[PDB]
Order: sequence, then structure tokens, then C-alpha cells
Amino acid sequence: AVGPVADLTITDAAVSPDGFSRQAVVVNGVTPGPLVAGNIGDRFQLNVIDNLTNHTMLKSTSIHWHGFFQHGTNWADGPAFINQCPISPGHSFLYDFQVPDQAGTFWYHSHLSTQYCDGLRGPFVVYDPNDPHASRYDVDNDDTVITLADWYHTAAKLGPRFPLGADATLINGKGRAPSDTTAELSVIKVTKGKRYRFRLVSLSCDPNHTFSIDGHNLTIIEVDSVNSQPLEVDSIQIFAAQRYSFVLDANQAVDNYWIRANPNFGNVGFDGGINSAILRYDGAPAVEPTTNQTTSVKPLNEVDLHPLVSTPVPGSPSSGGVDKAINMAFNFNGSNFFINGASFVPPTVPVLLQILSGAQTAQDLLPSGSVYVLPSNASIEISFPATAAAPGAPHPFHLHGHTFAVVRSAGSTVYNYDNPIFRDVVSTGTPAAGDNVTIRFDTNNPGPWFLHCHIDFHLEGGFAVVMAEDTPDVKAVNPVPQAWSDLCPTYDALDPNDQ
Ligand SMILES: *[C@@H]1O[C@H](CO)[C@@H](O[C@@H]2O[C@H](CO)[C@@H](O[C@@H]3O[C@H](CO[C@H]4O[C@H](CO)[C@@H](O)[C@H](O)[C@@H]4O)[C@@H](O)[C@H](O[C@H]4O[C@H](CO)[C@@H](O)[C@H](O)[C@@H]4O)[C@@H]3O)[C@H](O)[C@H]2NC(C)=O)[C@H](O)[C@H]1NC(C)=O
Ligand SMILES: *[C@@H]1O[C@H](CO)[C@@H](O[C@@H]2O[C@H](CO)[C@@H](O[C@@H]3O[C@H](CO)[C@@H](O)[C@H](O)[C@@H]3O)[C@H](O)[C@H]2NC(C)=O)[C@H](O)[C@H]1NC(C)=O
Ligand SMILES: *[C@@H]1O[C@H](CO)[C@@H](O)[C@H](O)[C@H]1NC(C)=O
Ligand SMILES: *[C@@H]1O[C@H](CO)[C@@H](O)[C@H](O)[C@H]1NC(C)=O
Ligand SMILES: *[C@@H]1O[C@H](CO)[C@@H](O)[C@H](O)[C@H]1NC(C)=O
Ligand SMILES: [Cu+2]
Ligand SMILES: [Cu+2]
Ligand SMILES: [Cu+2]
Ligand SMILES: [Cu+2]
Ligand code: NA
Ligand code: NA
Repeated sequence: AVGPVADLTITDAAVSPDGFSRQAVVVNGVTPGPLVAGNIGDRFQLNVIDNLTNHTMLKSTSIHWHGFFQHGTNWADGPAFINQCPISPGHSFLYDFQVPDQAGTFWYHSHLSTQYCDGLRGPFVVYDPNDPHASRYDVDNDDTVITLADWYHTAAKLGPRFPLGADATLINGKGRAPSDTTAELSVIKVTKGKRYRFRLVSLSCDPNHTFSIDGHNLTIIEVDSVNSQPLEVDSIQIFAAQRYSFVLDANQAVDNYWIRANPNFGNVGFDGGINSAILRYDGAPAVEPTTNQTTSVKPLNEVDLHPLVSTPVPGSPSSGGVDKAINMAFNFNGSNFFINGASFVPPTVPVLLQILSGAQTAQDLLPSGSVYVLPSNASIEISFPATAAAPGAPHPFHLHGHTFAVVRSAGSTVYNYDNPIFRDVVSTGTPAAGDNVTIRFDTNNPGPWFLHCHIDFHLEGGFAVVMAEDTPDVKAVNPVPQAWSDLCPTYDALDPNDQ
């Protein structure tokens, strides 16, 4: 683990996480990037050093720290042309922010075009020395982080616009494609008799994964970065960019057990050990498990998750009982996605820079028809009705700058204004279920914040809008460092081929 103060050097390098060799974007020499860690209250100073040379995978870059509120530091959030211009090749940029009021499991990733798909992504943990769940496990360290990622043999800019799934699922950086089922698999070690806090992080660009471990049940204690009541399950469907902490009690016989992460599409199932890793008890021989999957009889359902501490839902407990209700109507024309009639196209001047330069109203802010001006210190309700007009469902939506209440989940026709889970990425479900996923949050974080489908190819296709929150205070609340004001002139001075 590096951090809370660290250099992250970005380069292009050859890698072969499933035995097939390809060029990729790597962080400190590896993909996924190394674990970044600290404790609640730390100040993070992550110096991002751009040494990229390969334009096909972009030579510029920009990093988002997924799940952090960034109160007072909206400039450090990451999304290109929303919160900054990209870092240019051969330059560095110091992201300097504090985490006074959050702890949990997070991650970081490029937030420039579809660059994270090519490798720029890794996990990020903020420990709490008074964690209220600390008494449920014995081990929680670098070796208890489990990442999942889709891997493609053809680069993001060189394959289809909307890929039909990945060549391999990788678990802690390794996995098999059907074309080579002898490639080395990841091993996660446990000691019989000890209890583990496993921190499961989806680094996926697209597929969701159905996650299970042969012979073991899992106790969910954290949802994205929110502590939950303990929920016992035997499988977990996890969508792109989501996180869960689960406790596993290593109390079965000393042996090798299959860890499984089945994608919703691409190469599904497990023939030859695809979509698998190995849980190995100390003592067991270094071989593959021969265990069998049994039918999940206790799968995670989101409506069953509730926060550990009572947290009132924003607003009054009835439909539209808030200061501002926004409905997101989806459309798609074969190459581009739309939200209320507008497909997102990044502006020339970053949204934050427009605001600092005086723009405060929906009328003044660009791009027109994609920026929503929200009142300050108010309750907001957003609904995302599922429709056949938007193929590639279920779309997992992410709100920057905020954790939100899920008042209505996918696969449920009920509204819960009493005790639903809060999180930061939510499946919007499917038209076959008649879904109308609905969320609420309060606006106490002045800044423009991205709201978008976390399937990166959908994002590249324009499936996004901007929440411009409390625009009269943005300038006063987020002072910016000189190195930030210098990003756009350096970036805009570049030759196109050096982007
Ligand atoms: C997914 O979920 C969303 C979010 O709820 C639904 O959209 C809301 O849907 C209902 C349509 O039934 C809308 O409700 C109606 O609102 C009228 C007033 O709307 C205006 O003002 C409100 C409040 O300022 C604004 O939100 C809105 O933009 C309008 O400008 C009321 O007049 C209606 O009351 C009349 O009809 C009702 C219902 O039958 C009667 O009970 C009343 O007595 C009255 O005569 C009604 O409440 C609401 O405006 C929508 N919200 C939006 C767009 O934010 C989606 O429809 C749902 N989609 C799917 C596929 O399920
Ligand atoms: C910069 O990064 C890109 C993207 O990873 C690298 O592209 C790689 O480009 C090569 C050369 O064209 C591709 O190989 C070719 O594939 C085609 C199509 O199947 C085949 O017909 C050719 O005969 C050849 O094998 C390669 O697949 C591609 N890699 C990926 C992941 O898409 C490029 O090499 C990098 N540039 C440098 C200088 O390293
Ligand atoms: C896990 O849960 C199932 C279903 O509740 C239960 O019957 C089973 O014995 C548990 N498995 C283990 C290994 O405890
Ligand atoms: C889809 O919409 C976009 C954005 O309006 C437009 O530029 C593109 O040409 C359209 N594509 C098709 C296939 O119509
Ligand atoms: C608004 O701000 C007040 C004052 O600090 C706070 O107590 C309250 O929870 C907030 N209400 C909303 C709707 O954000
Ligand atoms: Cu993210
Ligand atoms: Cu985010
Ligand atoms: Cu999507
Ligand atoms: Cu984002
Ligand atoms: Na937390
Ligand atoms: Na068997």
C-alpha cells in the first residue's frame, strides 16, 4: 500500500494478466494499480506523474478518487472537462485533499474518455481505528482486498464501440480466457479458525459480476462506503464500480475452494477455470479446487440492506416530498445515449472553470441541456425509469460528490422512506421488471458534480449530465491551486496527436 502521501507514475507497458501479451496503461508499473491507503482524517497528497507516450490509449490523463465527497476541493475530483483539464504528457499534478468524515472501501481510475478500461484503475481504502464492526473479524489488510476487472485483448479505442463482453474476468489481477485455460490464477490465503474482512471492489468497465465462494456464506457489513447491519448471504451480484465488505469465517476443512465471479455477458460460466480464483486454507496443497457450486438460496437483495446507524431519508416520506424532483428520461440512437433529449459532449472550458469565471445559471453553463442547477441545502429526488429505449441495461448510475438514499431499488416495486441503504453507485434495473430506481440526497457540497452511467462505453457514448450545486458559493468554497489554473493552457496548447 502507498499513501497518504505518494507519487503515482503513469506509463504504457506490456502486460499479460491472462497469459496474452498487450500494451496497457499502468500505475507504478502494474495494472490494476497498487492499493492506496490511509486513515479517516488523513490528508492525501497524491502526486500524479504523467509519463505516457502512446496516443491510441491517450497521452493525457486525469484521476478520480471514487466515492470521496471532496468538500472544498471540487478541483481535485477528476472528470475531464468537468472538474479540470487533463494532465498533459510529461507534466505532473498534485491532488491534495482531506477525508475528515468518511471511512471505507473506495477506488481510483482515469476519468478521461475510456482510458480506465486500458488499465488505469486500482483500489483505495481508508481505515477507521474505531470501526464499529472491528469486533467481527481478525484480519483486514492488503491481502484482504479482492478486485474484479474486465480484460480485453483489443484496446478500448480499437475494438467495437460497445464490446459484447470481455475476453477474461480478472480477480486480483489474474484470470483465464477460453483460449488459454492454463494461465496462472490468483490465490487468496486464509488460516483455519480466523475471521476475514474481505473488501470486494468492482473495477469493471462494463459487465456486472455474480460473486460467490464454494462452501462458505458471507456476512455483508459495508455497502460502497456505508456501514450496514450484518446481512448473511451466499452470493452477491456486484455492478461496475460498486464495493462491499463481507466477513468470511475460515472454519471449513483445510482445502482449496473456488472463488467465482460470473459476468452477465461475454464468456460466462467456468469451463477450464475462467471467471475464477482460489481460496486456499494454510496447509492445503498448491493445486486447483475441485469443489462444486451449489444453488444460491440466500442471494443479496439490495432492499434487504439497511445502514448500521439510523439515518433519515432526505425530505418528507411521500413521492416528490423534496425541494426538487428530477426525472431522467433515457434514449439511444445506435451510437449515442441521451438523457432528457441531450447526449453529453464535454465543453471546451471545464464546468468548474466556467463557474469560477462567473457562470451560475443553467442559461450560462455549457453544454446546454446537460447541466442542472440545484438549490443549496435542499433535498433532491432523482428517478431513472427503465426503458427499452436504452439497450445495455442494467445501467449502474453514479453520483459524484455524494452518497444517496436508495428509496426504490431494481427488482422492487416498493418505495422505502424509512430505512433504505445509502450508497454511491446503483443499478437502474430493466424494463422487463418495470423498474423505476429512485434516489435522494441533500445539497451540502457546493460544486459541479458528474452524474453518469458507470459503464464506461456508455459514458463515452454521452450517457451523462452535470449537477451544478449551489453555484453562488462554488468560488468561495473551493479555492484552487495555481497548478490547477495552469492545466488548461498547457493542455490546450498540445498538438492533437499528443492528447
Ligand atoms: C418514475 O418515477 C418518476 C418520479 O416520480 C415519475 O414521474 C413523476 O410522475 C408523476 C406522473 O404520475 C408526476 O405527478 C403529477 O404531478 C403533477 C404536477 O406536476 C408538476 O409539478 C410537480 C411538482 O411541482 C413537478 O414535479 C412536475 O414536473 C410538474 O411540473 C400533479 O398535478 C399530479 O397530480 C394530479 O394527478 C394525480 C395522479 O393521478 C392526482 O392524484 C392528483 O389529484 C392531481 O389531479 C401528479 O402528482 C410528476 O410530476 C413526475 N415527476 C417528475 C417528472 O419529476 C415517473 O412517471 C415514473 N416513471 C415510470 C415509467 O414509472
Ligand atoms: C499503443 O497502444 C496500442 C493499443 O494497445 C497498441 O496497439 C496494438 O497495435 C498493434 C499494431 O497494430 C495491434 O496488432 C495487430 O492486430 C491486428 C488486428 O487483430 C492484426 O491484424 C495485426 O496483424 C497486428 O497483430 C495490437 O493488437 C494492438 N494492441 C491492442 C491491445 O489493441 C500499440 O502497439 C501501441 N504502440 C506502441 C508503439 O506500443
Ligand atoms: C450457509 O447458509 C445455508 C443456507 O442458509 C445453510 O444451510 C448452510 O449450512 C450455511 N453454510 C455454511 C457453510 O455455514
Ligand atoms: C446519434 O446522435 C448523435 C448526437 O446527436 C448524432 O451525432 C449521431 O450522428 C446520431 N447517430 C445516429 C446513428 O443517428
Ligand atoms: C441544511 O443545512 C443545515 C444547517 O447546517 C443542516 O442542519 C440541514 O441538515 C440541511 N438540510 C438540507 C435539506 O440539506
Ligand atoms: Cu468511478
Ligand atoms: Cu465517482
Ligand atoms: Cu449504461
Ligand atoms: Cu464518474
Ligand atoms: Na464508511
Ligand atoms: Na464433484
